[PDB]
Amino acid sequence: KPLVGTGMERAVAVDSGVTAVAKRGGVVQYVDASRIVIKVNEDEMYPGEAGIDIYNLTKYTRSNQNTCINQMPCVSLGEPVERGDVLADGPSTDLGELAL
Amino acid sequence: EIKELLKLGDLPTSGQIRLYDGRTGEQFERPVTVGYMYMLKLNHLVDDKM
Amino acid sequence: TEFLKPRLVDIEQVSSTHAKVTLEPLERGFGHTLGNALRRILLSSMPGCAVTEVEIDGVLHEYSTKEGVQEDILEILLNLKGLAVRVQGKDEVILTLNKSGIGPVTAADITHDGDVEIVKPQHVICHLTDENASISMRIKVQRGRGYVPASTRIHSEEDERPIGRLLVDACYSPVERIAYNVEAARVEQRTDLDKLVIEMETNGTIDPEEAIRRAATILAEQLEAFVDL
Amino acid sequence: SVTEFLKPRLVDIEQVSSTHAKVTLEPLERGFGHTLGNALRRILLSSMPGCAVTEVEIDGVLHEYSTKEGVQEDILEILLNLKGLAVRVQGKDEVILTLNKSGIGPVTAADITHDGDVEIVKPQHVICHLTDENASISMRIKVQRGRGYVPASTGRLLVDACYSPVERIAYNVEAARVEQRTDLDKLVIEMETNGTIDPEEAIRRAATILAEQLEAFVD
Amino acid sequence: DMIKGKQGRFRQNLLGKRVDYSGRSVITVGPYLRLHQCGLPKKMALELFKPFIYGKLELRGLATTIKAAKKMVEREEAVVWDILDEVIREHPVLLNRAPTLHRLGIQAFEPVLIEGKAIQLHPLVCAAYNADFDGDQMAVHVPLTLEAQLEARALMMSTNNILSPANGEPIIVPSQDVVLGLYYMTRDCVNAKGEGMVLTGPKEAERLY
Amino acid sequence: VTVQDAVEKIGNRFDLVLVAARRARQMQVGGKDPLVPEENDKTTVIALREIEEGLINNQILDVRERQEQQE
RNA sequence: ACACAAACGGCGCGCG
Ligand SMILES: [Mg+2]
Repeated sequence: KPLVGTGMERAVAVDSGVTAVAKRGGVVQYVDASRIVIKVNEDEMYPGEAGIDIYNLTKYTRSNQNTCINQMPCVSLGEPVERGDVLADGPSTDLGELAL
Repeated sequence: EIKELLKLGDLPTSGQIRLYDGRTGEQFERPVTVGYMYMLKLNHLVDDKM
Repeated sequence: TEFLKPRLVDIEQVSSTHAKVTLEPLERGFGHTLGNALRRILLSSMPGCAVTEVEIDGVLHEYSTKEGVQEDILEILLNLKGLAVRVQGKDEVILTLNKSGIGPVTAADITHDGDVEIVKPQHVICHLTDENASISMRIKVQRGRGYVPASTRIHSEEDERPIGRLLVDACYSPVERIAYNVEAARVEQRTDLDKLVIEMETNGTIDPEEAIRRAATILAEQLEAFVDL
Repeated sequence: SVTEFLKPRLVDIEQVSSTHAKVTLEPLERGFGHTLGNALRRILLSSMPGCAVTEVEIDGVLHEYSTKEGVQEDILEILLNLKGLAVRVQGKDEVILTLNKSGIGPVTAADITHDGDVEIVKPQHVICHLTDENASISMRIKVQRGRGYVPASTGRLLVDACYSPVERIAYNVEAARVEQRTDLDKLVIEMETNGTIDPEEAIRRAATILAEQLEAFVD
Repeated sequence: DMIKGKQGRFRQNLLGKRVDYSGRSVITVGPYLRLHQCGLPKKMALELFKPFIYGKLELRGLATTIKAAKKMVEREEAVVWDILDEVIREHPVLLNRAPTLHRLGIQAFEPVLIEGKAIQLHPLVCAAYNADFDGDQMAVHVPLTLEAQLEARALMMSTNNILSPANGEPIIVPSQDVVLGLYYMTRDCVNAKGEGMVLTGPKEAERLY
Repeated sequence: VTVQDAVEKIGNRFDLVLVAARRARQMQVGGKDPLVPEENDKTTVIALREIEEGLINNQILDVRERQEQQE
C-alpha cells in the first residue's frame, strides 16, 4: 500500500473495475483463490432466485503491455460484506486501496 | 501538525538523524534527512532495452 | 605492551530470538575498531540454514492454482522463504507437511524430526478452505552463507529439473540486525578502559555466543594472511 | 565452503621509497576489503607503539611564542621543527637529550648529545639555523616511549605525544575476476613512515596486535 | 519520392546508415573509472567481438573451424572470457549520445568489463556529453582496422578532448556533487575541534583529521 | 596509454596516426618485429610507443623500406 | 554443394 496517501486510493480502485465488488448485501462462504461465492441477505434475495452470488477471479493473463492481471482474495468464509464492498484485490491494490 | 506527530512518534521534530558509515563505523557529520518515501517502478527495465 | 585482552564477559538471551552480548575490557579506540569489523563480518559471513525446494501434490509451476486453498501457489513460496529452521549435525534434509479439511496451517504442522528444529512453530503457512481439501508438500533445506538467486542455482547444477519441482532464492543469513555500543566500565579501577555491548535480532537458528566466536575466528583467518608477506 | 572463505595470494612490494612500500592483496571475500582496510587504518594511526619527542628547557623562553636571539627561526617554528624529529630508543621508556651549538651554521640531529643506545632515522635532519658567529644555543629535550598519538593537550615547553612512527595510509578496494565471476575484491594499500620501523615490517606488527585481541575469542 | 526529401535515399541511406558491430545501452556512472576508461557489460562485449574471438580461438587452435568457434562461444565458457579479456586488452571503443551536439558528443574510451547490463561512464566526461541519468540511452561502436584504432586513440580518446572547440576553455569542470564537497571542505569555521595547532605538513594533517 | 606527447615529436596529429599505422602493419603481419619491448600490448600501442620514444619516424621508415628492397 | 532464414509501407502511443 501507499503510506502517504491523498484520499483517492479507495475510489480509483473501485471505479477501475479491476477489483471485485459485492453486488448484493451478503456473507461469504467459499475460498479457492479462483472463485468467490456470497450468500445474500433475505432483503435482497429475490422470490424466484437462488439467494447466492458467485464470482470467478481472473488469473495470470498477459496485459496489453505483457503483464499479469491475476486477482487475489481479501476475505474469508463466513465473513460479512455490504453491497458494493471490495471482494477481491487486483494488481496494485490491497483492501481496495490503490497501491502502485 | 507534522511536528506534533513526530513528537508523538520517536524522533526529533526536525526529522533529521545522525548516521554511521557502514564501511568504517564512524559517524557522518551532523544530522541528515532520513525518511520513508513511496517509490514506484517504471516499465522500462534495462534488459528490455539493451 | 600494555594491552589487556577483552573477553566475552556476559551473554543475554533478552528474547528467544533477540540477544545482547558485551565485551570487556577494551583498549582505546579498539571498541570502535572491533565493533565495525564484527558488525560487518557477522552480516556477511555468518553461516545459514535455509530452505530452497518445493515439491507439491500436483501443481506444475509457481503460477498454478490449487483446489480449496486460501492463496495462490506463488504466495506459498514467499511464506516458505520467510520460514526458517535449524538442523542438527546435517548439511541438507527434506521435510514434509500434510493437512486436510478446513483449517489454517502453521510451521508446527510439519513432519518435524528431533534432528531438525523449527524456530517459530507458530509461523504462518497458507490455509485450507474445504472439507475435502488437503495439502501434502515436501521441502528441502541447505546450509549456506550469503544469498543466491534461483536462476543462477539451476544453471550451476545443470542436471534435469523435473516438472513439479519449484525454485526459490536462498537467503541463508541466520541474523539481520546489528547494534553495538561502546561504553566506559571499570577495570584497573581507572578510566580509559572501554566496554563494548552488541545486540542483534535473529531467526533464532544460531546461538549468539557462537556467532561472535565463529565470526571472530573467521576474521582471524583473513588477518593471519597479512603475516604471509 | 559453508564455513570456508577465499584468501589472498598477495604480491606487491613496490617501495617507490623505502619509507613507503605499495602493497596489494587479492582475492578477498566480497566486502572484506573495506573491513580489513578500515581496521588496519585505525590500528596504524592510533595503536602503534613508539617513542616520541616532547620537551624543551631553554633560557628565558617561558612559552612557545617567547623568543630569544641568535637563531633565525622563532621558538614556535623550532617546536614545530623538532617535532619532525624521529628517533629509536632501545629499552628505555624515556630519554633526555641535550643540544649545544654555536656560530653561523645549520644544526643537525647528529649534533645531539646521544647515548649510542639511541638511533636517528635521519642524522642529517636539520632543526636549527644560526644567525651569527657569536650566536650559540643549548637546550634539553625529552624522548618518551608510548602507545599511539596525542596532541599537546596534555617554565618549560611541551609538544604533541606522537609515538606512532607513521603518518600516511591510503587503501583502495577494486574487483578482480575469478575464472567465472568478478564479485571479488582487491585490496591496495599505501602508507608512509619515518623509517624507524620500515613500512612492511610494521604492517605484520599491525596484524599481530589485532590477532592478540581476536585470539581471546578463538574457537 | 524515393529520392527527394527526408525519406529520400540521401537522408535515408547515404548520409546515415545502420552499421553492424554496434549496440545501444542504458547509461550509468562509475566513480572508480579513470577518465580514459569506460565500463561496458560482458553480454554486449561477448557479441561485439565475435570475429576477433574466432581468430584468437583458431590462433589458439582450440576451434577446428569457424562453426566450432561459434559453437564454443555459445557455451560462454571460461576460456572464452579469458580470450575476450586478451582481445579487449587495449582495444578502443566509441560511445555516442543522441542527438549529438558537437564533435565532443562522440569520444573514444578504453573498456572494462561489467557483470550487469548498463554501460558505465566517467562522471566528469558525461557532463560534456550532457548526459542526464534519468534514463538516457547510449550507442556503442567498435573501430575495426589498425588505422581506425589509431585514429580513435589519437583524436577521440577522452584525454585529448579536455578543451572545448567552440571556445578554448576546459569543458571538464567538475560536477555539482564533486564541486560542492570540495567547497564544503575548503570553507572555514571560526572555531572548531582541534583548532589552533601548528602542523609540519599535510601528512600529519590527514592523520589528525 | 594516452600519448598527448608523441605528437610533438612528429608535430602533427594526422601524420602521427598515418605514420604509426604504416609501421603498425609491419609488426602486425608484415614482420619486422617491434623495436620497443613488449608488455602484452597490441601492435597499435606497441608502434605508438616506438614513436613516443622518437625512436621511429617517417624519415627512418622511408629509409628502412627503400634500403631493404635490395636483390 | 560444405550453405541460408524470415521488414516493404503506414498509424498510434509513449522515451531522452
Ligand atoms: Mg536524460
